[PDB]
Amino acid sequence: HMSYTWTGALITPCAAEESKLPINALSNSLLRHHNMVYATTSRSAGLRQKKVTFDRLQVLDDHYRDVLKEMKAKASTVKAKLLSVEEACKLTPPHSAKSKFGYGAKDVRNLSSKAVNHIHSVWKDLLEDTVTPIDTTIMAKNEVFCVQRKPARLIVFPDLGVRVCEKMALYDVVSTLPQVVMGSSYGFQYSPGQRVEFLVNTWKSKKNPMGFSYDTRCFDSTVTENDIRVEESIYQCCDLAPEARQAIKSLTERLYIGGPLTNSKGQNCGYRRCRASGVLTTSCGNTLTCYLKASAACRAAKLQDCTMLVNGDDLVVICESAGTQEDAASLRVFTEAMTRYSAPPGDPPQPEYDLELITSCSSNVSVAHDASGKRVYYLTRDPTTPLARAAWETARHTPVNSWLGNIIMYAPTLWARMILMTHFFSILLAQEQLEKALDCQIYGACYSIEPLDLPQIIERLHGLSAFSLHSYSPGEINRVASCLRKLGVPPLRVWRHRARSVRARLLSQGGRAATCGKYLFNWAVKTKLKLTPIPAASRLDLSGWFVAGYSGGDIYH
Ligand SMILES: CC(C)(C)[C@H]1C(O)=C(C2=NS(=O)(=O)c3ccccc32)C(=O)N1Cc1ccc(F)c(C#N)c1
Repeated sequence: HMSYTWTGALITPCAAEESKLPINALSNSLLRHHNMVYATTSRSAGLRQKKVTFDRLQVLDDHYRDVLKEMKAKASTVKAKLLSVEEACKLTPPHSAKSKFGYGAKDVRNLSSKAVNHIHSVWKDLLEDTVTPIDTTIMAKNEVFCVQRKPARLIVFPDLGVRVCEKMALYDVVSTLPQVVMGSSYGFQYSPGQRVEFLVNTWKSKKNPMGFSYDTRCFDSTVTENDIRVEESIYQCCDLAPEARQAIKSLTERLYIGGPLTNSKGQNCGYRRCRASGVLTTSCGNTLTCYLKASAACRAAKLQDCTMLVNGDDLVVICESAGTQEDAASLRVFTEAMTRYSAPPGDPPQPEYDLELITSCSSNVSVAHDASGKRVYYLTRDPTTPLARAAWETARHTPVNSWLGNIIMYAPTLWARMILMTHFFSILLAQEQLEKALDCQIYGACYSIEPLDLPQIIERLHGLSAFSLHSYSPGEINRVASCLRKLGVPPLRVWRHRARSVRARLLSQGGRAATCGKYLFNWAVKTKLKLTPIPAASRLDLSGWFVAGYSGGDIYH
């Protein structure tokens, strides 16, 4: 029961990889300490392999089977359809890794018959054969961080023809089943506004609130063949076409349970018997499996009135406190149960009696005040990683714009409004690229977004209070400040000053550009405008957003 076995062949890059922050004319206006920012490369893949390779033991008790029976009972109420070749093709990102069989993501989106002819044959092969392990490519992720140095994460994904077949069999299931099985506990149904509402409401619905986040060590690595067969048995409870049942059975045996790892050069690196990071079912399976283990571990622990919020491997529990030592006892039991279930912790959990101190989906609840003085709650984070990545994206064009995703999801935050919006609107102005659509990743799915729709997207995700927030908390204001001192970012009076400029230049241009200046930078002037609902905002089609997670699922909406 080893997560992985290795041949000794190295995980190879396909293009050269920069580990050091690229510098341009713009870099120093955002960040001075360039030595603090790095990107992970293949060079560290060996250390990741070490970290993720271990023996899993799993001990499964009545709590585990009682929760699973309940989950399957809900799964039975789900009906899911097959997607046609065309539908699945249209879900393929333009930028998506090309097929080994001589065709690419754009050929797939075009419905070019060489692509579609292959896909039909991969599909046919899935129905006929249910035993033959499907090839995966193993690559090192290039992601940017601040030093404190992390090894590259491993992405494992099958060929583009298989990925389109996964969509035909399972897109509708992984879109619809998780909300039916987990109800309000399924995190990816929530906009950031909806998520802060659920957390705060959940917290207040307790007499004596206690909550903790649960950090599983390398959760993909802790997922067993058992866990992956249990997931397929949940999928199989749905009312499915028999062609769909056959495909899900085949993809489970041949791809999801495990299979061989090939590097960029086409050499054999070893064998996987855990979760693939890069398949359609990674989000949904992690979320189901985390919810099953954690739900059963709650019952073991005798946590009273448990509310859970689960996003893939990211887990928050809020429950009734039974005093501090009782709570501390509960959490150790909780941890023993998760360990037996093969989800041992990274940091051991800590009970918390202040909601603002709980981190879940890399975010904490904080509080500011809107126009009318009224307290509004919002999600924020330490902005160290988002700014490190903004620095890197200032000097290199990346196909996913972390800064755009971070503006959309953290729009109400001091740091997103003062730094990210100021910095990136100045760049789009100087290049006159306000009207040029950018790809960004929300809950793993890729979206093409026009920056000039940002005010409308922000009203819909967060409400109009996102444009009027002030009197951020002492503790939020400190963490922003300490991060700027760390990264050598200019102070927030410099950003206010810059934003007055950007605001002025955006109003200059009228149309949506003016709206952007009105709404995004109202905070920068003291003689404030009165901000009121945007007309084009309820025209925006935000169905597809906050339905489901698709991390590593190759999904474009
Ligand atoms: C755009 C980014 C900033 C990356 C966003 C996101 O898409 C994921 C996420 N994407 S994922 O599908 O890869 C995944 C898996 C597990 C946990 C989170 C995520 C994430 O954690 N994010 C930070 C986040 C999440 C929920 C929130 F309400 C708020 C706020 N306010 C902020």
